[PDB]
Amino acid sequence: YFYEQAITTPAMAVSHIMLESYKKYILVSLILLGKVQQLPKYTSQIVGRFIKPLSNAYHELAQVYSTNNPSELRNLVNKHSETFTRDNNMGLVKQCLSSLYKKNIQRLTKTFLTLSLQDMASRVQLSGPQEAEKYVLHMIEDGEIFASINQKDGMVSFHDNPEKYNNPAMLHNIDQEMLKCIELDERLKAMDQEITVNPQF
Amino acid sequence: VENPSLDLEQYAASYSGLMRIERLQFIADHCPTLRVEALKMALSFVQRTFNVDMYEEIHRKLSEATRELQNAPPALDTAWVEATRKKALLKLEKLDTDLKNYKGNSIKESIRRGHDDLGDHYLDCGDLSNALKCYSRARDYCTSAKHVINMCLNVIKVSVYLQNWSHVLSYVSKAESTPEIAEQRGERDSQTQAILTKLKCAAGLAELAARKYKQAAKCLLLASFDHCDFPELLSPSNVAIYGGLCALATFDRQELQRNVISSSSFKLFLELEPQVRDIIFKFYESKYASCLKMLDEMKDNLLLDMYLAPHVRTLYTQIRNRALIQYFSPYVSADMHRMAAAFNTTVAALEDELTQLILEGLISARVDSHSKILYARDVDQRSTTFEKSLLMGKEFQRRAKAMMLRAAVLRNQIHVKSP
Repeated sequence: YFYEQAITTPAMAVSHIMLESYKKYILVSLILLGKVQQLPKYTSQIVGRFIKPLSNAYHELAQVYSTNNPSELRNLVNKHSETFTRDNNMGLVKQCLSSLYKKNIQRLTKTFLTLSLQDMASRVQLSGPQEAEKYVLHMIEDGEIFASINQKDGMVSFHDNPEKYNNPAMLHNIDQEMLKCIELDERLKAMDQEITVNPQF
Repeated sequence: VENPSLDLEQYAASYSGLMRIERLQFIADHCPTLRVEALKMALSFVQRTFNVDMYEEIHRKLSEATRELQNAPPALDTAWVEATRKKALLKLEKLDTDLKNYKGNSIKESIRRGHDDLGDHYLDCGDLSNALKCYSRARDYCTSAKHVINMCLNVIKVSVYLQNWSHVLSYVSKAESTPEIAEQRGERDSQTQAILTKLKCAAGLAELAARKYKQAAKCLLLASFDHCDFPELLSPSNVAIYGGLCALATFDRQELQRNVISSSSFKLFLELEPQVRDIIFKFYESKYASCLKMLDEMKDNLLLDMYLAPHVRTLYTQIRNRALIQYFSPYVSADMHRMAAAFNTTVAALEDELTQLILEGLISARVDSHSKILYARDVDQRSTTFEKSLLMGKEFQRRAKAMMLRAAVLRNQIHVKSP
């Protein structure tokens, strides 16, 4: 959000302010997010003018992210090791690998119910079922799966059964949704007023 | 790249002109030992239409493959072919003479028909733009609407051998515009060569190129058996295979009853197409193992189509896709054990296809891969609605602050000055 706003914000120059906004933004888009974020709506011109052609870093980023190649992963890593180092921001490669396992897992999630970790060691790159044991550890660990430790077979059954908002606390989740959107519309009205408040003619 | 189940025997028996040796030499050169035979048939037909470039190309290839088989143990003769070439060029000059005679005659009728006949023998020397401009000019001899009509007709017919589709379909549209093709009675009560159907054939194989095979089999069933015959270039075997297979790869069972289970004009083609018919019957059966079995048994000549070769496996794709759409249609869970018991195919990779299908295909289903079974997901209304609801809510709220701050960046008048 921050960097999409900063970039779609009016701009004409290039900057590693903007370049690294680009950086952490698209890192979110790929490392955090499932895969490539799309072009924002009211983006700045000079980006495509200046910084988008400068954006070869994440051109190859989104490319290799599509590729699912760990070798080319580390190749691009050595490529931009400068930016890796530049602001105590090393480990971005491990971040992209995290997003890799994100892609693999989330892929397998709705597709399966429970799988062999060594087979899925091939699938997600689970590094054998035992490293996949620590991975399933992550699954039940990192807020990662509706599933538990079928340790008899180490099995991990997808559920995705959080709520029908079938607890009123979820209804109040909705309620605070409501709070936000209501005060939002209220300030929309106030500002709409204020444009009406503009000195006309 | 070799494939034996095609019959250009009957085709070069009847189906002629450019595409005769076209498919002959071409589908030959993607099928050795019938490269042998299809090039032999192209050889045999070079005695008509009198082109020698790839003729002597195949002479060369003849000597080549001869020594390749005469390794321990070729002479496609072309010197008398050379003398005959001389004679044919003589005849060409005769034709030029008659041409200019008719020019001096100065007759739309006569000069147009002269363009016609000149192009006709441009067939008989492998002469493309010659006949091309002949008929293109014969276009403009309108003493009758017959001129426009038969112009578009026979020019498209030339393109038939020529392998010319899309702006030959422009010919199609042009002819279909002014003089009301089909004469309000099926070109007056049994359009025999159903001209509009030949137009649809041009469109449908141009879409074999452009991938409109639902539309393809559409126009193909639209193509009826009025003529019962078309020995020029397009077989009823051609259009029938076209319609049946474009249907079975593109249409639904409902369009079958609509169209195929109510197929009569093509029912002539249906009896003409026994085994595509039988594969649609297996569709009715869902004998997916044996269905795709018979499919890829046909696959030999299927690839052997100069038009299906580029699309034969894509159609196999669509076939098994729609097929197993049908297959898991009835079920809330596919025992992958009992699944493959139905299929008798290793559903490891089949399954992998299926997982793609989860990604893309009709899979509203789950698999405990520890279980080795599919489990059709029930389509959620309530909580899926909740999903989308709060999803768009968070999107809207993010964008709420986003547009607030955009109103800021625009009111604050901030722009990143280049210097």
